[PDB]
Order: sequence, then C-alpha cells, then structure tokens
Amino acid sequence: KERDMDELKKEVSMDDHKLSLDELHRKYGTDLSRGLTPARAAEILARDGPNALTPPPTTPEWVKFCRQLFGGFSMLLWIGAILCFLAYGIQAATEEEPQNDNLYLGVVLSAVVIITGCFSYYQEAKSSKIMESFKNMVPQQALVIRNGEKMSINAEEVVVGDLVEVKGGDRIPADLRIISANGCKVDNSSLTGESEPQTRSPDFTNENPLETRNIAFFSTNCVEGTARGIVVYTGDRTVMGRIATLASGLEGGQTPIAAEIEHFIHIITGVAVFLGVSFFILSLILEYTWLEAVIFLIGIIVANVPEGLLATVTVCLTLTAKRMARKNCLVKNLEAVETLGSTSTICSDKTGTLTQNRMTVAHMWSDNQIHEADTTENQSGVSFDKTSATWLALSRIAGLCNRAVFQANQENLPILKRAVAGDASESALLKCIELCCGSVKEMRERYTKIVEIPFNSTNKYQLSIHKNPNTAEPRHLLVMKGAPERILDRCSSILIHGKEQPLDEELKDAFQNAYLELGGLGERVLGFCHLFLPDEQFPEGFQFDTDDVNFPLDNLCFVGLISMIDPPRAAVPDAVGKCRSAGIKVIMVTGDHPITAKAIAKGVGIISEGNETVEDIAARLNIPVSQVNPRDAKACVVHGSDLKDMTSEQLDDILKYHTEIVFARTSPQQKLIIVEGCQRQGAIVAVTGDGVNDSPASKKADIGVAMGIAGSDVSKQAADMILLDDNFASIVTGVEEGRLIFDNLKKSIAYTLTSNIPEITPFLIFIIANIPLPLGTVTILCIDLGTDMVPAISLAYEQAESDIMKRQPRNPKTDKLVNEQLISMAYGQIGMIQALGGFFTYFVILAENGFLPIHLLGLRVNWDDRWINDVEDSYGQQWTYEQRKIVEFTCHTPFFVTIVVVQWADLVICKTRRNSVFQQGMKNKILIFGLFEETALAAFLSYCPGMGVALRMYPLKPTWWFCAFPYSLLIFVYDEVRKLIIRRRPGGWVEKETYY
Amino acid sequence: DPFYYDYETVRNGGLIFAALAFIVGLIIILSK
Amino acid sequence: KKFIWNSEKKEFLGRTGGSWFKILLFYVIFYGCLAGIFIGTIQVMLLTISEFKPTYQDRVAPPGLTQIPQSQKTEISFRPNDPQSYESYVVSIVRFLEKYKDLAQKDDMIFEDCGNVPSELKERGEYNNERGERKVCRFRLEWLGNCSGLNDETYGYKDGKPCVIIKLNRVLGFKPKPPKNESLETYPVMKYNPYVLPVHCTGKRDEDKEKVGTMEYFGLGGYPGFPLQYYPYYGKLLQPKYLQPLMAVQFTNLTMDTEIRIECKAYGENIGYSEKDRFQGRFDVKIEVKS
Ligand SMILES: C[C@H]1O[C@@H](O[C@H]2[C@@H](O)C[C@H](O[C@H]3[C@@H](O)C[C@H](O[C@H]4CC[C@@]5(C)[C@H](CC[C@@H]6[C@@H]5CC[C@]5(C)[C@@H](C7=CC(=O)OC7)CC[C@]65O)C4)O[C@@H]3C)O[C@@H]2C)C[C@H](O)[C@@H]1O
Ligand SMILES: *[C@@H]1O[C@H](CO)[C@@H](O[C@@H]2O[C@H](CO)[C@@H](O)[C@H](O)[C@H]2NC(C)=O)[C@H](O)[C@H]1NC(C)=O
Ligand SMILES: *[C@@H]1O[C@H](CO)[C@@H](O[C@@H]2O[C@H](CO)[C@@H](O)[C@H](O)[C@H]2NC(C)=O)[C@H](O)[C@H]1NC(C)=O
Ligand SMILES: CC(C)CCC[C@@H](C)[C@H]1CC[C@H]2[C@@H]3CC=C4C[C@@H](O)CC[C@]4(C)[C@H]3CC[C@]12C
Ligand SMILES: CC(C)CCC[C@@H](C)[C@H]1CC[C@H]2[C@@H]3CC=C4C[C@@H](O)CC[C@]4(C)[C@H]3CC[C@]12C
Ligand SMILES: *[C@@H]1O[C@H](CO)[C@@H](O)[C@H](O)[C@H]1NC(C)=O
Ligand SMILES: [Mg+2]
Ligand SMILES: [Mg+2]
Ligand code: NA
Repeated sequence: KERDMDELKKEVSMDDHKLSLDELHRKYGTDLSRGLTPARAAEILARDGPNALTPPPTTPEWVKFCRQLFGGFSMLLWIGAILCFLAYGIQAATEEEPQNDNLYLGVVLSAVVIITGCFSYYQEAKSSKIMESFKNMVPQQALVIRNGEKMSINAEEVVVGDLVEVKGGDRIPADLRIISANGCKVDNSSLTGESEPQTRSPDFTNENPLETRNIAFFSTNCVEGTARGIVVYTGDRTVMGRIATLASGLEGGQTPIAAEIEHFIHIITGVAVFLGVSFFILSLILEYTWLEAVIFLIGIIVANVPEGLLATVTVCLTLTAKRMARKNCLVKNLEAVETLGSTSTICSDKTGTLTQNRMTVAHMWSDNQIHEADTTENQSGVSFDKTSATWLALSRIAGLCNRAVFQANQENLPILKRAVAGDASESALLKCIELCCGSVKEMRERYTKIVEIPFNSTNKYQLSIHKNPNTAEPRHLLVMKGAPERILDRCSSILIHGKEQPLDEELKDAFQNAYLELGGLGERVLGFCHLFLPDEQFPEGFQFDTDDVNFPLDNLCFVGLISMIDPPRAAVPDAVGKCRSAGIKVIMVTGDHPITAKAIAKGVGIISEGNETVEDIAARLNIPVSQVNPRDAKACVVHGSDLKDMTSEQLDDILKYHTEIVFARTSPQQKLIIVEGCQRQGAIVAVTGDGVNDSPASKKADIGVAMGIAGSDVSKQAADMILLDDNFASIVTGVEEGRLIFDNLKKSIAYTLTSNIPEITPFLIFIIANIPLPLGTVTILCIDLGTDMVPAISLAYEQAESDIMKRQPRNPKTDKLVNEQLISMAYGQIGMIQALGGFFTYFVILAENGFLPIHLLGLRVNWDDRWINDVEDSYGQQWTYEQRKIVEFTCHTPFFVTIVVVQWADLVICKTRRNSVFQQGMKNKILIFGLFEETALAAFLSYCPGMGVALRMYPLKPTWWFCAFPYSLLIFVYDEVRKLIIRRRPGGWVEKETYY
Repeated sequence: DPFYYDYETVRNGGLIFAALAFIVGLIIILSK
Repeated sequence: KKFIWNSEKKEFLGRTGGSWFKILLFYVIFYGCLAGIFIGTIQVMLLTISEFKPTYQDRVAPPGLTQIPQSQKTEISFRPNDPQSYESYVVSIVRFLEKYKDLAQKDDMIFEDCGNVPSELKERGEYNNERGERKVCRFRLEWLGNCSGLNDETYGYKDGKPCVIIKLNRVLGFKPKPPKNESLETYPVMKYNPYVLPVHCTGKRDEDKEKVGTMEYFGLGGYPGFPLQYYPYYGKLLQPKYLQPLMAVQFTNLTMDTEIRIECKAYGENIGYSEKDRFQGRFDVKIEVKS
C-alpha cells in the first residue's frame, strides 16, 4: 500500500493556521505565554518521536558490491560464463579425453566480471566516501518556553504544541504558528525559494501556508527580529520533512547511457544467436551429431560476446569521471557523467542555483545618472566612476546611516562571502562601501553618532546625526534613508556634482522615471539624503534628544538612489548562452515572485531580449491580455497559482508552443510535475537546483545537479551530480564531456567489435572446410584481454573532430550509440579484411611447412586425432602428432600477431570517425603508446622462453610478421578514402551508410 | 642440415625488439 | 516498436526496396573485390614455393616411428579365438601391405631392384626436374619373414604371438645416419651397423620388460632396421608410388590376459627423441592378447 502513501505525499500540503489565538490554544491545549508543563512535553516526546527527520535508508556495502557485478553488460558476460560451463559439461561427460578450453574460458569470463565489478565499485565508493566527508551537521539547540520559563534544549527534544521563541540568527526548529512577532524576517530561500527575507507576522495573511506570514518553517533561519510561536508540525510531518521523504521515495529512472548499453547488447546477441543457430543447423546438415552441434552453437554464440569491452567501456567512463572530479564536478554515479551530453532541456532553479541567493547593491542613481556597481560573486565586473563629490556624499550616507557591521573572524575573508550582522539590505550596503569606498570602520567612527532614529513600522525612514570632522565646516551632518516615495516627501534640495539645487520637476520627474527603471527591473530601491545642520542654530554642545523636532525633516539634500537584488552567479550568463548554443532548452523552475524571476531570466539568457510574454504584448497594445494570441509570444511566464489548476495536455501545449518558459511561484511538488511534464516529451531532462524544493525535481530528473555548498543536504543527496565549486559553467563542461565520451565510446566499441570477425571466422571455416584450427582460444584471449586493451582505452582519450558544443543534442530515438552503420563497418567490412589477412598468414605458414593450402581440406579428421602420427602432407612426408600440432600452435601465434598488425591500421582509422588521419593527426600520445606497447607485448608473448610450453604460443619466423602488412595498409586506405568521400560528399551514400 | 632452424637467435632478437619498442613507448607517454 | 517489418511507405525488415538493392549491390562488389584480392595474394604466395621441395623442413626434424595397426590408443586387445575381435587390425594390415604385393610392383620403368643385402644410400641426382621421373627401389613382402606369408586375399596373420611392423616417417631429402660402431649400449643387435638404421623394441619398466619374454625381428636380409639403399625420399611429385622400408617385430613369449607396454626405439644420429611426442624417434604400444 506504499503507492497510496507516495500519492498522499505528492499532494500539496494543507494546514489549520487560519485560526484565532483562543481556537489554536483550545485545539492544542497550551498556554500562550507559558507554553506547557515539562511533564506534558516529555509525554509528547515519548509519543511520536524526536523532532528530527528519520535518517536516510542505509545502503549496506555488500549490496552495492553485488550490484556492480550485474546490470546488463556484466549479465551478458555472466550468461557467457554459464554457457561455457554448460558446453564444458557436455564435452566432459560425452567424449574421450575432453579439452579444457571451455573451462578455462568460463573461469576467465567470470573473473572479468568480478574484477570489473571491483574496479567500478571502488570508484563509486570513492565518490561516496568524499561525499560522506561533507556532512558538517552541527547540533543546533532551540529556545523553547515551557512552564513559563525560557530554556535552550536539543531540537530533537522539541514537541508539538508549545511556545518557541526565535532570535535573529537562530534557525526555526520545527514548523511554528507565529503568535507574537516583532520585526521578524525569516529566510524561506532553501524551502519555497523566496529570495528576499520574507517577514513573519502573527496575523493570518494568505490561504496558502507557504505564502502566509504566521508560519515558521523547518530549516528556515530567522534573518532579523524576534518572534514567538506554537509548534504545529514536528519531525517528518513538517513541510521540508514531507519534501525530503518524497525525494527519497522517488524513482531514479534509466540513464541514456544504460539504455544505449541495452540496445548494444540487443544487437550483439541478435547477430550472435543468428549466427550460432544458423551454424548449428548447418553443422547438423553436414555430418556433426547433436552433441558436436550443440558444442559448436555455444562456441559461436559465446565467441560473438566482446569479453574485454566491459572493462574498456567502464575504464573509459571512469577516465571522463576523473576529469570531472579534477574540475570539482563530482558525480556520485559512474555513468551520470554521460547524461549531460544527452541532455536537451535544463530545468534550472533561480534562487541559489542561478543567482547567488544574497541581496547585493545593484544600481545607483547619482547626478541624475544610473551607475551599475559590480555584482559578481567574486568581483570581476566593471566599476563605476568613483571620483565625484556626489559619490563621496552618497557613500558616506550609506556607510554611516546603517545598522550593519562585520564580526570577529571577518578578516581574512573576501568582501562578499564575509559575514555581516543585521538586515540583508544593510549587509549589501556595508559590503559595497567596504569594497568601492575603501573601508567603513574608520569611515563610521570618524563621524561620531550623536542621536539615531531607527526604521519605523509606518512611514519608513532611518536617520541619524553625526559630527563632521572636516577641516572646513564644523556644522553637524544629518543623514537619512528610506523608500523613494517616503524620501520625496521629506526633501526639497538636490545634490549635483557638489552643489545644491531646488526640487525642480524637470529633474525630479527624471528621478521618478529612474526609480521606475530600477523598480521595474525587479530590484528594491532606497533613497539616500543628507543635510548640513546650521551650527549657529544648533551649537557643537547641543544634544538633539530624540523626542521633538530637532532635525529639519524637509528641505533635505537628496544625493541618489541605491537599488539592490540577488545577482546571478559569475559564469551563469555565459554558461546559459552556451547551453542555448548547444541546442538545450533552458527552462527556469522556481517558487519566487514573478516580478523578479522574469528580470533574472532576462539577465541570465532564459528570456531573449526582444521576445515578449503573453502579457507584454497586451501591455504594449494597451489591450486586454485575453485578446492577444499565445502563438505571437515566443516566451511565457507561468504562475504557480494557475499551475495548480492545470492538466497534462495544457502543460504539453505550453512547452511545445513556447520556446522560453519561466515557471514561477511553483511548489516543490509542482517542480516535480514540471520535470515529469518535460519527460513526457521523450527528451532527456537535467535539473539544476539547491533548496529542499529541488529535491524531488533533482531525484526524478535523468540527472540532478546540486550545489556543493549553497544547496540543502536533502537535494544534495537526491541529486546525481554535485558541484563542489558552485560554478555553473561546470554544467557546460558537463554537456561537453558527455557528448565527447559518447562519440569516443562509439569508436572504442567499433574497435573491439571489429576484432570479432577474425576471432570467430577461423572456427567457422574449421567447421565448414574441415581444415585445422586457424586460431586457438588462448590467442583469442591474448587479443581481447591482452593487446587490444590499451588501444581500446587510448581510443577514449580521443578529442573532438569538430566543435561538439555547436551541434544540437542527440535525439534518443534517432542517434543511437550502436547502430547498423557501426556493425556494417566493423562486422561487415574491416573485420572481414582482418579475417582474410589471418587466413592468408595461416595458408602461408602451412604451405611453407609442406601442407599446400588445397591439401588442408578435410584434413581435420586426421589432424585432431592424437594417434595418427603419419598424416601425409603435400610433399609425401609423414607428420607425427606433436609435429603437425606444433605447426598448428605456431600458426595460432602468428594469426594473433596478424590480428595485431591489422589492429594497427584499424586503431588509426577508428581514431577518426569523420576527419582524416592527416587532419586529426597522431597527436594522441596515449594511442601511440598503445601501438608500441601492443606490438612489443605481442612479440614478447611469442618469443618469451617457455611460451610454447605455457600458452602454446611458439616463436615466429620473421617472415610471418610481414604476412599481414598489405591487409593492414588496405584497411587504412579503404577507411581513409571512405572518410574522404564523407567529407567531399556529405550527402547520403557514403554518409548515411558508413559514418557511424 | 636444412632441417635445423636457428630459432634461438630469432627469439633473442624478438625479445630485444619487444623490450626496445616498449621502453620507447614509455618514453612516448613521458613528454617531459 | 519491433513491427518495422513493412508500411505503406515501403520498408522491408527495416529499410526500403531500392535501399536493399543498393546495399546488396555494394556488398556484392565489395566482397567480390575482397575475394579477388585474397586470391591474388594467395597466388603470389603459391608462386613463392617450389614443386620439388618444401621451403621449411625444420618442424619434422626428428622422424617418427609408426606401426601398421593404427589402434585407437596404440593398444592391441583381441581374442586369439574370435576372428571378429582382431578384424580391425588385419584389415589395416592388409590394406597397408596391398601396395607391396609382387603384382603392384611390376613396371620396370618406375621400379628398380635394389638388392637382397642392404647397401649404401642411393642419390638420384638433384631434386630438380631436369631428370625424368626417378626410380623407386622394390621391397617385396618376402623380406618380412613370418609376418607376410603367401596367404590369400586375407593375410592369415598371427593370432597367438602377434606381428607389429614398424615404419620410418617418409621425409624428403632425409639421409638416415645409423649410430657409429662405438654404440653406447644399444641392446644386442647385429654387426651390420653401416648400412641399416637400427630399431630395437623393449618394455618400459621392470614389469613390462619381464612379461615380454621373446621378440623376433624381421627385415631386409634379416636385419632389424631400415636399409639405407631406399633413402633419401624425393617427394611425391618426382617419386610417386614410393615404397618406404618396412621391418616387422613379433612378440612370441607374451603373458596372455595381461596388458604390457612395449617401446620400440629407433637408434641413430639423425634420429631425435622428444618427451612430449612419444612418437618422435621412439614408438609405444600396449599389447594384451586376452584369451
Ligand atoms: C566414435 C568414434 O569417435 C572418434 O573420435 C572423434 C569423435 O568422438 C568426435 C570428436 O569431435 C570433437 C573434436 O573434433 C574436437 C572438437 O573441437 C572443437 C569444438 C570444441 C572446442 C573446445 C575446440 C577448440 C576451440 C574451442 C571449441 C569450443 C568453442 C570455443 C571456446 C569458441 C569460443 C568461444 C569464445 O568466447 O571465444 C572462442 C570458438 C572455438 C573454441 O575456441 C574446437 O569438438 C568435437 C566435438 O572427435 C573425436 C576425435 C574416434 C573413432 O572414429 C570412434 O569410433
Ligand atoms: C616362422 O614360423 C615357422 C613355423 O611355421 C618356424 O618354423 C619352426 O622353426 C623351429 C626352429 O625355430 C623348428 O624347430 C620348427 O620345426 C619349425 N616349424 C615349422 C612348422 O616349420 C620358423 O622358425 C619361423 N621363422 C622365424 C624366423 O622365426
Ligand atoms: C616362455 O615363457 C614361459 C612363461 O610363460 C617360460 O616357461 C616358464 O618357466 C618358468 C621357470 O622360469 C616355469 O616356472 C613356468 O612353469 C614355465 N611356464 C611354461 C608355460 O612353460 C618359457 O621358458 C619361455 N620360453 C622362452 C623360449 O622364452
Ligand atoms: C594503392 C595505394 C597505396 C595508392 C593510393 C595513394 C596514397 C597512398 C596517396 C595518394 C594521395 C596521398 C596524400 C595526398 C594528400 C595528403 C595531404 C598533404 O598535406 C600531406 C600528404 C598526404 C597525407 C598524402 C599521403 C599519401 C596519399 C594518400
Ligand atoms: C608500418 C610500420 C611503420 C610499423 C613499424 C613496426 C614494424 C616495422 C615492426 C613491428 C614488429 C616488427 C617485427 C618484430 C619481431 C620480429 C622478430 C625479430 O627477431 C626479427 C624482426 C621482426 C621480423 C620485426 C620486423 C619489423 C616489424 C614488423
Ligand atoms: C665394428 O667393430 C667390430 C669389432 O669391434 C668389427 O668386427 C666391425 O667390422 C666394425 N664395423 C665397422 C663398420 O667398422
Ligand atoms: Mg573477442
Ligand atoms: Mg534555491
Ligand atoms: Na537520479
């Protein structure tokens, strides 16, 4: 019945917050100013569980070890091993003196799967280990009022229905129902996604508990002020608790790379069973009984299984993952590194992921001119002109009249990431003055504050009077700040380049239009003014006791406006542009206000400059929005209030007809709905988030991208990729590597798939022509698991033949990893030439030793026999058993060498899919060593003292090393001219049939 | 006799070549 | 998604008709060129070898020593009474010696009477074709006494005390060199050390050597070996219907109903041995005349 549980969790949350104080206290049975008695608290403590989310489901290490021994590729090698032991049992019990080939091969295949499992498991475990070193869970205590007394206890020791007080800086313990607040502003950024610090009022405001102000939430931190509240939800029942539990209980899906592996195996086994079955029937038609035919069937089918391709593909993915870890782009999954390259739609989170999630001074209005300060996360943008007296006055008003200061350890920290105490706005102002105005320490103590006036609840304004230490005027300096609509009512003078002017409407109206520019831009504006008090009417000894009119509220001198907003990260704009260049649909998904989300989207690249929304067209035409046609607007903003009242078809239409979509005010569950809707299109979706709301979206997506520091722990665990550096450009690096390794994998696969033809064809003609075995099993193992390992791995180091960040995302149903073109090239043409070269070397060796190639027909009947020591060759000679068998093994060895020789040119041609060998060039040093090591290793396997005794690999006469050279040259020439025609004729014959 | 092949010299040369090409490849991946 | 068989827009098994024809034609021409290339190179390879001599002859350095009853495991198990028990042996013996009858060697243009006494080697010029088809020295069945007879179509052989002739592996240009007169303990043999390749049989351990009581050898003129007048061999092309020397070995005093091992080792300087090939130089047999 877990289906019903997950379904009841996918629904949006509900509440009873909208209740009178008497009704809430009667429902919960709790005093309003004293809470409850401690015995009652302990009774609820041992009633439902401590206030802490139940730990995640522990994953034992033996479970995931066995997991890495299975899947799809490893499963194929497993059935191969099982078939080896099956054929071995049939050969053991049925015939005299059976051979131990199938048994050697069975144990070897089993070992391959086990070793690959150990390697892959060690990699995934390494990533999980460095991830465990990131849990910096600091036990935080809550301030609870019980029995009429305040006490700080463990957050787990908190229960339902009791008074809880929170101070500005304290994290909200559990979900509270605000009962009495005083200037309280909480941060709901990690949960609902609201950027600016949302205030919390005890009075019920919105039907939606997320938008209301009388509710404190789990994992939300009180920015400023103090507040009181009764605990309504506790533990997992909390909002973020149900969110985390939902994220853990969601499906992960099938990665595109794994699906491609499945398709590859389908074709491999398809042709394997076709050849095995048709040859089984052929063998029974010839003369072989059911026994021998079954053995041949298993041999042919298992031979068509790339034994070494598992490890090579795994190591390829591991190498790319290594590069991901070097750039602090960790992947918890070994194959999630590829998912970026297959992505075609990125559902990004705004606050925290796209933006820096921090209020920062954006623009200023000085001398009737707008000045854009540097808003990057590391200070690398343009700086304004800081040389005018207007800027000095404005910066002094900001640095002096503000309730923001640094702390004790804020020394060796940058001006941005350092900690500030007080309001978020005041923190932004303090950082801007500490950055573009020198420092604020000596700047604030130089003007000793006499009397201050903090911000008022109504008719907002913040002012203060300071002493002026200038060596020209001893008059007092009065400063004030506030909302522009509040400062325009308390001003008459205007500052311009140093001198004052009246409040002339010719420039005052310009001030209003500039205010509308900054406000309509999704920013919060604040006006700053100051005035010199007449020292003749207020001497240097008079104290301006704050009770009556001692400061001229009007006739002040306004200097300029100072706006602020959460800016996007540094490489975020460029990165977004890159993703749109690669052909990826960037969709913003957030629960923030639309007025800010639209501006941020225009600022990052999700909304192009020129495109208009469905509302923008009507606004431009001064007509109702119901008149315009949605097809005329390429972009659209979707409000969460309207998203709840939607069907699947409507969302499908929204996505299909609108290229730039901005989902705003979306609940966490609705974020999951957005991701599922994008997945219904059949495309690959990637979700980049940070808050707890992005946990289900990152879990259900094909790949979740979380921030290493600015992201909540829940969404960081439910994601598949972590950015320890929080650099969004890593997404771009990701989509580059995914496609890169994908294409390289194609190459690396084709290579190993090419050697299968010369590995099986000797046995096939051994069955047809009844000639001695041209290629033994041990030599085949020396090829698949010996020499070709380094060339196949070096093929993963291949670079981009063209700009991959220019092409569109691969289509899932069209661009498959392994298609008929790849098989037509490897199994059809190249592997064929390699097989012919092997047979050439075979016939050459046998004919030169006295067995003419024509004389070998039907000779296996007397060859495989161990007692016929007088087999007549072509020159009338009588060959004993071990003599001709020595020739057969000294024929298997150069056959293997021949395979290496053709693999030289095969590696070179597979290195370049479309470009030429001369275009790409042998710059891949790892590949060069692949050829050198492969060649030297083959030579060692043939000439080491005792190879013919241990591996039955007898030494070779030097002429055999040249028996395959023309075949390799021909392979290289044919594939080179093929690529040449692919270049000159990018039409269809040489491109749609061979280019794989 | 023409029925005797100096397999020892060929094997020796094969081993020398197998060592030279391998160490040269090691120098290849080490561009310094 | 696996019913891509056909459609009204022309597709068969996955692709159209015109595409199937284009691909089939390309593969036919491609594979035709590949086959022609393999055939041309294999022809060049055929032109690099001669017709009168194999290029490499080192893999047959130590000559073998085979027998007439090509047993399944070099074992001779039969019944001295049941004629069908030893039919598989006699059949192969008669088929082997069918080319040694006096009627088979009747043409004087291809056969040459070597002699009743083993003489020196007979070198008939070089291995080229400048000379005509060389002559082959005759070897009548009468040389193998007590194991040839003048029987009918079926060679009535020995039921009790069987016969097992040995044969030296025919090798082109091989000149047998018997051991020097300084024989390093070669198991009593005749003093005809210079013109015959000796072959001596024995048991294998203290048990087999005791069970096998007496052995009688038969050869050209009565010598246990191969005469040098029949060597060297000049290939099947220049010497067709060639008859290599034969030498019979009979085990008179055997312990019936007991499997005993016999090792017939051929001695000589140009005769090597091998611990891996029990047939190179030496020869093994497991006789068991169960009554
Ligand atoms: C009754 C009658 O019996 C008479 O004896 C006969 C009779 O029993 C029939 C008997 O046939 C055997 C023999 O040909 C050997 C033959 O090996 C082939 C299949 C079995 C082996 C083990 C082998 C090496 C190669 C090996 C296959 C088994 C399959 C392989 C592992 C396969 C691979 C799979 C892979 O993944 O990589 C390669 C390709 C080929 C392969 O490498 C090749 O398997 C056959 C089943 O031969 C005997 C000599 C005597 C007398 O006449 C008497 O009266
Ligand atoms: C071949 O077999 C015959 C038997 O058919 C052997 O002839 C016997 O020889 C012994 C001496 O060894 C005589 O005492 C017997 O009288 C002979 N019997 C007959 C019927 O002739 C003959 O010895 C055998 N030949 C060899 C070389 O062993
Ligand atoms: C042939 O072998 C037999 C043994 O099968 C020999 O005769 C035996 O001699 C021992 C004494 O050494 C006696 O104890 C046995 O009773 C004898 N058995 C038979 C059946 O006679 C015989 O001497 C051997 N003959 C030759 C010529 O080697
Ligand atoms: C039967 C076969 C071997 C003959 C085919 C001719 C081949 C071997 C010749 C024909 C044209 C030649 C190429 C012509 C073009 C290029 C680009 C140039 O900037 C460097 C030389 C290079 C890389 C040549 C290499 C050898 C080449 C491919
Ligand atoms: C196409 C070219 C550039 C590749 C360069 C590698 C070629 C030239 C090398 C690689 C392996 C080499 C062979 C290595 C082993 C043997 C055995 C040795 O005792 C004699 C030399 C001989 C017969 C070599 C001949 C040259 C050879 C084929
Ligand atoms: C070998 O030596 C013996 C005497 O020891 C002698 O009778 C015989 O003729 C010699 N044979 C040869 C070929 O020298
Ligand atoms: Mg293979
Ligand atoms: Mg966020
Ligand atoms: Na996932």
